[PDB]
Amino acid sequence: KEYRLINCNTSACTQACPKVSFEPIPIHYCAPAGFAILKCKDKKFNGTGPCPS
Amino acid sequence: NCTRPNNNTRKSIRIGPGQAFYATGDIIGDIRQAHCNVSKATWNETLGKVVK
Amino acid sequence: AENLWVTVYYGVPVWKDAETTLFCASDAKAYETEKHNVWATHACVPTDPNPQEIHLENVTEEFNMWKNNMVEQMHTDIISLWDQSLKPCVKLTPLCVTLQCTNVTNNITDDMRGELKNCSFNMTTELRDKKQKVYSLFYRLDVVQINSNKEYRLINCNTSACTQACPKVSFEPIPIHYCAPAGFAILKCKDKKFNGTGPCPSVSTVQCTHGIKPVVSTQLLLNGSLAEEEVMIRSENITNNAKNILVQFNTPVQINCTRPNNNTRKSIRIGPGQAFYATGDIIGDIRQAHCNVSKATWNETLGKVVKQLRKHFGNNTIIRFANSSGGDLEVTTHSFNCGGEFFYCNTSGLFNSTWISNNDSITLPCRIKQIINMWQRIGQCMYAPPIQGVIRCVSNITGLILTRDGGSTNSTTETFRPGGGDMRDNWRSELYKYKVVKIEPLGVAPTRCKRRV
Amino acid sequence: KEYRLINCNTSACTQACPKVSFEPIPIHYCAPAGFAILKCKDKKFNGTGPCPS
Amino acid sequence: EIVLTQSPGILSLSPGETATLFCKASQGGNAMTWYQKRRGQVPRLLIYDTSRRASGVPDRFVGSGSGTDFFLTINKLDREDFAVYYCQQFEFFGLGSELEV
Amino acid sequence: VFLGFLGAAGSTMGAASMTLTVQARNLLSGTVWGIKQLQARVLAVERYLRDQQLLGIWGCSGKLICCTNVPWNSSWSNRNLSEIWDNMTWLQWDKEISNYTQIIYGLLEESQNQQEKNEQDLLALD
Amino acid sequence: VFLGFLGAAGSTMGAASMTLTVQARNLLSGTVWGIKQLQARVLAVERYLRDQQLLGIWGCSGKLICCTNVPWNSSWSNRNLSEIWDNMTWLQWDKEISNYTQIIYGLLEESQNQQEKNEQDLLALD
Amino acid sequence: VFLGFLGAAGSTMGAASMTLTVQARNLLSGTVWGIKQLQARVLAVERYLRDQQLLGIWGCSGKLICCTNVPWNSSWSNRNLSEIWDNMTWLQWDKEISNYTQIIYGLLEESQNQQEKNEQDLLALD
Amino acid sequence: QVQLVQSGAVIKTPGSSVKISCRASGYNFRDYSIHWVRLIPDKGFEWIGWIKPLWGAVSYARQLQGRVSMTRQLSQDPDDPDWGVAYMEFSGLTPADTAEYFCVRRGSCDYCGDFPWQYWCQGTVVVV
Ligand SMILES: CC(=O)N[C@@H]1[C@@H](O)[C@H](O[C@@H]2O[C@H](CO)[C@@H](O[C@@H]3O[C@H](CO[C@H]4O[C@H](CO[C@H]5O[C@H](CO)[C@@H](O)[C@H](O)[C@@H]5O[C@H]5O[C@H](CO)[C@@H](O)[C@H](O)[C@@H]5O)[C@@H](O)[C@H](O)[C@@H]4O)[C@@H](O)[C@H](O[C@H]4O[C@H](CO)[C@@H](O)[C@H](O)[C@@H]4O)[C@@H]3O)[C@H](O)[C@H]2NC(C)=O)[C@@H](CO)O[C@H]1O
Ligand SMILES: CC(=O)N[C@@H]1[C@@H](O)[C@H](O[C@@H]2O[C@H](CO)[C@@H](O[C@@H]3O[C@H](CO[C@H]4O[C@H](CO[C@H]5O[C@H](CO)[C@@H](O)[C@H](O)[C@@H]5O[C@H]5O[C@H](CO)[C@@H](O)[C@H](O)[C@@H]5O)[C@@H](O)[C@H](O)[C@@H]4O)[C@@H](O)[C@H](O[C@H]4O[C@H](CO)[C@@H](O)[C@H](O)[C@@H]4O)[C@@H]3O)[C@H](O)[C@H]2NC(C)=O)[C@@H](CO)O[C@H]1O
Ligand SMILES: CC(=O)N[C@@H]1[C@@H](O)[C@H](O[C@@H]2O[C@H](CO)[C@@H](O[C@@H]3O[C@H](CO[C@H]4O[C@H](CO[C@H]5O[C@H](CO)[C@@H](O)[C@H](O)[C@@H]5O[C@H]5O[C@H](CO)[C@@H](O)[C@H](O)[C@@H]5O)[C@@H](O)[C@H](O)[C@@H]4O)[C@@H](O)[C@H](O[C@H]4O[C@H](CO)[C@@H](O)[C@H](O)[C@@H]4O)[C@@H]3O)[C@H](O)[C@H]2NC(C)=O)[C@@H](CO)O[C@H]1O
Repeated sequence: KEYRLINCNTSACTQACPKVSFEPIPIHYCAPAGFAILKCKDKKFNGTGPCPS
Repeated sequence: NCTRPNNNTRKSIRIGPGQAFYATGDIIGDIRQAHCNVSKATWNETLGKVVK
Repeated sequence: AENLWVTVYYGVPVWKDAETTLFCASDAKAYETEKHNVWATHACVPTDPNPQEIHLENVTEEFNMWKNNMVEQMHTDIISLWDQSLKPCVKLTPLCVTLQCTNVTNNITDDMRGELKNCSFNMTTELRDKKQKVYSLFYRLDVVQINSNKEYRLINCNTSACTQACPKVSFEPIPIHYCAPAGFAILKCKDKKFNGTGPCPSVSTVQCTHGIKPVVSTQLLLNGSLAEEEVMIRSENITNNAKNILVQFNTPVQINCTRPNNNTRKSIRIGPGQAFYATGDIIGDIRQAHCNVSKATWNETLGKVVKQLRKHFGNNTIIRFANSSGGDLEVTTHSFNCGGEFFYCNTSGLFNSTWISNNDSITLPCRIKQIINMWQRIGQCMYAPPIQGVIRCVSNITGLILTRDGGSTNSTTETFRPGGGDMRDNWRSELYKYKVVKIEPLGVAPTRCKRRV
Repeated sequence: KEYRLINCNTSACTQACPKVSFEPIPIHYCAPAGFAILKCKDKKFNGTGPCPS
Repeated sequence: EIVLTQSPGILSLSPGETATLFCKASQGGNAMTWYQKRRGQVPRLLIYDTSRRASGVPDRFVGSGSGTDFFLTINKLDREDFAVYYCQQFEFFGLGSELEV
Repeated sequence: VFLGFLGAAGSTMGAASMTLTVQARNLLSGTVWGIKQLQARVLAVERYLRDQQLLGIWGCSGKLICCTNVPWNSSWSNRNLSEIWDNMTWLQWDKEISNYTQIIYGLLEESQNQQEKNEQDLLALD
Repeated sequence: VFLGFLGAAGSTMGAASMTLTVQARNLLSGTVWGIKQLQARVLAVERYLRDQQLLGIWGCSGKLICCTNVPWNSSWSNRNLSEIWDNMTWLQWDKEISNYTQIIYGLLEESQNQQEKNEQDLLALD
Repeated sequence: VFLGFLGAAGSTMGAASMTLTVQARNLLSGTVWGIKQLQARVLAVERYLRDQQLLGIWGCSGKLICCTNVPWNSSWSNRNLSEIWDNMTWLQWDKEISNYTQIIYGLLEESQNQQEKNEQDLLALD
Repeated sequence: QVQLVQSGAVIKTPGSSVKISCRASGYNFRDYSIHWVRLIPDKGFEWIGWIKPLWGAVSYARQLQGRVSMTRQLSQDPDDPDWGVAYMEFSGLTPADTAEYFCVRRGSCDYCGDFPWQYWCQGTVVVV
C-alpha cells in the first residue's frame, strides 16, 4: 500500500519556517500626501451610490 | 469555537546540511476528530435576521 | 519699540541629534583594482579630491560612542555587502560527503599532530550519470572524524550549508567613507585626549568620515588609525568587568605573518559550470603558520598601557597580562585574513606578563581554516578557496580588546585578558570620533520689526 | 554511439518558458525632465560631425 | 570592589503605609538596581538605573538616590510587598532588608 | 569673512544671522549602496521642501530673515534684545523657544492667509 | 473656527476660500512595504512641485489667492459673483471650468513673461 | 508666435529671452524598467530644485528675468549690448561666461543676504 | 516570552563537581549574555560569572577561578534554531557551596545594563 505526497505531479513544495506566524494582525492602508481616503459613515449603506455621511 | 483535540508531536529530520524536515510524530492520547461549535440558538437568531 | 515681533530665520546654524541612512565613498584606485574583486567599491560613490572639514569654534558637543548608530549601520552594511557577494558563488552541496582521509606525507615527531589530512572522496561529475573519486587536502579543523577505516566529513555538514567564495573576488579591506545626506552633518571630536563619552571642546563638522577600512579581526585590531599623543584606553563602564576595554595605541607595533607552505590548487569539475577548487600537492617543506612581533616594542607598548591603566586602578597596583579564559576558536585566538586565507594565532606569548608599580622577536604560531563561520553564522558557511603559492602579510597593531577579571576582592592585582566576540567593537574603535545630526535651519526669534501693510 | 549536450562542460542550462516570446517589439528611449534627445534630420549624415538639420 | 550596606535590617509596617529602604554604596557615582524576593519565590527585578521600573513593576515602587545614598520607596503597601529587598551594583550585592507586617 | 558651513555654531545670534546663506547653501546637492543613495536622495528634498512649505504658508518665501505680524509673547522667552542677539547662540536659543515653536507656527499660518484675503479686497476696490 | 483638512468640502467657495492654508498644509509630510513607501514618497513631491511649477510660471508664488491680468471669458462660466462665492462649492465649480482650465493656464503663462520683459524696461530707464 | 521647447536655440539672445516660459515649462512632469523610472524621477526634481535653490539664495524667485546689484565685470565678456542681445545666441554666449559663472554666483549670494540684513533695519526704524 | 529553565536540585558529596544546565528560549540565544549567581544561606548573593553565547567567551568571579567552567550549546533544530542551553560546572564542592544557583539574563530595553537581571531561571538547589 504505497503512496505519494499529492503535490508531486502538480507542483513543488516548500516548508514554511516555524519561526513565522500565520496570525492575522490589523493592517492600515495609509495614503500618500495630497491623497485622501473617503469614509462612508452612513450606517445603512449597501456599498454603491451617493453617501450623505 | 474550533479545535484539533489530538496532542500531536513533532520530530525533526535532518535533510542536511541546514535543511531539516519537520515530521509528524506519535499521537499522544486518543485519536479524535477536528471540529467547530456554534450556538444553535444564536445561529437560529442570526439566520432569522438575514431572512428579514 | 517696546513691543517685539517674531521674525523667522532661514539658514540658522543649529542641529538636533539624529539617526539616518548614510552612504559610502571610496577612491578611484579602488576601481582601478578591477579584476571584479573588491566588494561594493563599484556601487560606492567616489571621494572628494579636496576634502574640507570646517572647525566649529566656541562650541562643545556631548559625544557617546557606546550609543552610536553609524557603527551599527556599518556593522550591518558589512554583513549584507558580504552576503550578497556569495549568491553567485558556487554551492558546495555535494562536497558534504563521507571522506576517507589520512595524514599528509611527513616525518614529524609523534608529539606533533597532523594538521593536513589527505582526503579522497566520491565527487560528482559534469554528467548526472557518473561519479569521480578525487582527492583533496583539508586542515584538521575543517573536518571531523565520522564513525577500521579513518573516515571524516566537512565540519559544516551538520550545522550549515556551504558556498565557495569566487576566487575572482578579494578580501582586502579598502578604506570606506561614510557620507551624510544633505541637511545632515557629521561632527568630529578633534580633541586628542577624548575617551569617547562626554562634552568635546574641539569639534568640527564634516560630510564624510575618514577612510575606515573594515578589518574584521579578534584580539588585536590592525591597520587602524592610531592616537596622536597618549595610548587611550576606552570603555563604556570601566568599573564593571562585563564591559570590554578598547585600547588604542599611540605607536604602531608591526606584526609580520605568513603561511610558509607553497600550496597548490587543482580545480574539480562538479559540472556544469560548478567547479570545486581542491587543495593540491604541497611543494616543499611542511611548516607552520605564524606571526612575529618585536619583543622590544611589545615590551615598550605594553608598558604604555600600564602607565595609563594605573590612572583608573591606583598608583600602587599590579597589572599582569594573561591569555584567554576559554571559548570558541573565533575568540580564543587572534583571527584575521592574510592573502585570502584565515588565521588563528595563539596569543599566549603576548599576554603573559606582570607589572610592578616602579635581539630577536616573538614567534607566535597560527592555525588556518577554509570553511569559515564568521559573524556568528548559523545556516550558511563559506569555503575560502586555496590560495596558490606562499603567503605573507605585514601589518601594524592599532589596538586591543582587553578584558579584566571580576573576582576582585579589592586586590591590587587585577589582571587582564584579550577578548573579542562582538565585532561592533572594531567599528566602535574607529568611529569614536563621529556623530550624526539632523540639521534644522528654521530659526524664529524676536527683533523690533513688523512686516508692511 | 553515445553523446552529451554540448553545454555540459562549458555552462549550465535553463529552459526558456514557452509562455514567453522572442519577437522584437519597438522600444522608445524617453529622457527624464530637463533632458533632451537631439535628432540629426540630415538625410546624408555619416554619423560624426556637425549636423545642420 | 563595591560594598553595599542596606538598612534597616527589618522594617515593620502596615498595609497602606509607605516603606523607605536605604542602600549606601562604598563608592559613589554608580546607578542602583533593586530586587524583590518574596519568601520561597524567584527574585524579581524592580528598579534599574536607579529609578527605572522593570517589566510589570507597579508605580508604587519608586527608586531614587545619588552619590553613595540610594533608596527604594514603596507607596501604599500591598500584602504582596512584604518580602526581602536587595540592592545591586554590577556584580556586588547588599545583604537585604526584610519588610515585615 | 567666510567661516564655513556651520562655522558660526558658537557665534552670537547676531553674528550667526550674517552667515545664513552658507547654511542655506550646502543643503541640497551637497545594488547594496544603490538603495542607500536613493532613500537619502529623497530624504534630503523631503526635509528641504518641508521648510519651504513653512516659509510659503507664511509670507517668507524670500527668504532668510522675514518679519511678521504676530507679536512676541513674552512667556516664550522674555529676554532683552541685546542678551539674545549680541549674547546667546542659536543652539542655546533653540532649546528655550522649543516648547512653543509649533504653537508659534500656527499663529503665523492664520496670519498669512488673513493678509491675502485682505489684500484682494484692496486691489478689488482699487 | 477650525474645521479640518477638506472640512469645507460642502462649504461655499467664499467660506472655503478662508480655509486654504489647511488644505495647503496637510500636503507634504502628512522589502515589500519598502518599495511602496518610496514611489509614494516621490509621487507626493512630484505632484506638489507641479503646482508650485504653475504658480511660479504665473506670478502667484505667494500664494493662495493671486489676482492676474487675464480677464474672465464669460464663455467659461458667465455666472454672477454672488452665485459662485456665496453659493456654489469648489467641487461643483471645478466641473464647470474644467473644460478650459488648461487653455486658461496658457493665457496666464504668456501674461507673466510679458510682465517680466516689461518690468526690466522700467528698471532699465529708471 | 510659438516655436516649441528649445525652438529658439539658434535665435538671438533677445528673441530667445522671449520664450523663457516654454523651456521653464517642459521641465518637470514632461522590475527592470521600474528602477530606471525611479532614479530618473528623482534626478529631475533634484536638478530642478538646484536651480530654484540658486534663484532663492539670490532675490530672483520670480523669476525668469531678474536684475541685481552686482555690476558686470568687463573681464567676463566686455562685448556691447547689441552684439549679444541682438546678435549672439545663448549656446554661444554660455561658453564665454562659463569660466566665471560660479564666481559670479558667489557675488550674488552675499549681495542678497546683504539686502535682507539691511531691509530689516528699515522696517525696524519704520 | 523569555524563559530560562534549569536542571533539578541535587545532592553532592564534598570533592564532587556539579554541572547545572539552563535552557534558554523565547529570544535569540546568541544575542544576550547569561550570568550565573548563587544565593547562599546567611551570606546572600554571589555572582559567579557570565558567558557570551556567540563565541562562548566567559568571565569568572576572581574568588571562584579554578572551580568554575561555563559552556553553551546552540539549538540544532532547523525549524527552532534560536534557543540554546547554558551550562555551569562547579568543582571541588564543600558544604559551604550549599546554595541555590540561578542563571539570569539582562532586560532588552535601551537603558538596560548588563547586571540588572530581568529574567531568572527557577533556581537549582545544590546540597553538599
Ligand atoms: C425544530 C427546529 O429546527 N427549530 C430550532 C428550535 O427547535 C429551537 O427553538 C426551539 O423550538 C422548539 C420547537 O419550535 C421549542 O419547543 C417547543 O416548546 C414548547 C415548550 O413550552 C415551554 O413552556 C412549557 C411549560 O408550559 C407551561 O408552564 C410554564 C411553567 O410551568 C407556564 O408559565 C406557562 O403558563 C405554560 O402554559 C401551561 O403549562 C403549565 C405546565 O407546563 C401549567 O401548569 C400552566 O397553568 C399552563 O396551563 C414547557 O412545556 C416547555 O418545556 C417549554 O418551556 C412546547 O410546547 C413544544 O412542545 C411540543 O412539541 C414538542 C416537539 O415539537 C413535542 O415534543 C411536545 O410533546 C409538545 O407537543 C416544543 O418543545 C423550544 O422551546 C425552542 N427550544 C429552545 C432551545 O429554545 C432553536 C434553538 O436553537 O433553533 C431552531 O432552529
Ligand atoms: C625588524 C622589524 O620587525 N621591522 C620591520 C622592518 O624591518 C621594515 O622596515 C624596515 O626596517 C629596517 C630596520 O628598522 C630598515 O633597515 C634599516 O635601514 C637602514 C638602511 O639605510 C638606508 O639607506 C642607506 C644608505 O645610506 C646612505 O646612502 C644614501 C644612498 O647612497 C644617502 O641618501 C644617505 O645620505 C645615507 O647616508 C650615508 O650613507 C651613504 C652610503 O650608503 C654615503 O655615501 C652618504 O654620504 C651618507 O654618509 C642604506 O644603507 C640602506 O639600504 C637603506 O636604504 C640601515 O641603516 C639599517 O641597517 C643597519 O641595521 C641592519 C639590521 O638592522 C644591519 O644589518 C646593518 O648592518 C646596519 O647596521 C637597517 O637595515 C629598513 O630600511 C626597513 N625596510 C623596508 C623594507 O622598508 C618594515 C617593512 O615591512 O616592517 C617592519 O615591521
Ligand atoms: C625578563 C623579561 O621578561 N624582560 C624582557 C627583557 O629581558 C628585555 O629587556 C632586557 O632585560 C634584561 C633584564 O632586565 C636586560 O638584561 C640585563 O642587562 C644588563 C646588561 O648590562 C649591559 O651593559 C653591560 C656592560 O656593562 C658595562 O660595560 C659597558 C661596556 O663595556 C659600560 O658603558 C658600562 O659602564 C657598564 O658598567 C661596567 O662594566 C664594564 C664591562 O661590561 C666595565 O669595564 C666598566 O668600567 C663598568 O664597570 C653588559 O654586561 C650587558 O651586555 C648589557 O649591555 C645586565 O647587567 C644584566 O645581566 C645580569 O643578569 C642576567 C640575567 O638577568 C644574568 O644572566 C647576568 O649574569 C647578569 O647578572 C641583564 O642581562 C637587557 O639588557 C634587556 N634586553 C634587551 C634586548 O634590551 C625586553 C626586550 O624585549 O623585554 C622585556 O619584556
